[PDB]
Amino acid sequence: FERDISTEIYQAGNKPCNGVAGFNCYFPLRSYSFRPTYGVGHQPYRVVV
Amino acid sequence: LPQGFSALEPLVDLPIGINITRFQTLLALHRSGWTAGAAA
Repeated sequence: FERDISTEIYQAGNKPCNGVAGFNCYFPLRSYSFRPTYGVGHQPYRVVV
Repeated sequence: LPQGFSALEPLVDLPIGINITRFQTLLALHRSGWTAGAAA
């Protein structure tokens, strides 16, 4: 029951990411692949809890 | 601190659901610089 809204770059190594991706730095946010011509895996589902 | 027993009834159950790991209290100042009364 916690929402994460931090846009900080995840750091794996000892090199500071300085807000951008690079060596041992990756963007935590990834986009979906919702398309109507694909299978169930790419089909968006409206989930209400 | 006085010595005694005082019941503490619940007031508000707020479902915030966020991360909290630090806090800081607020203080109100009076302008006459600024002068603050005795408080603890």
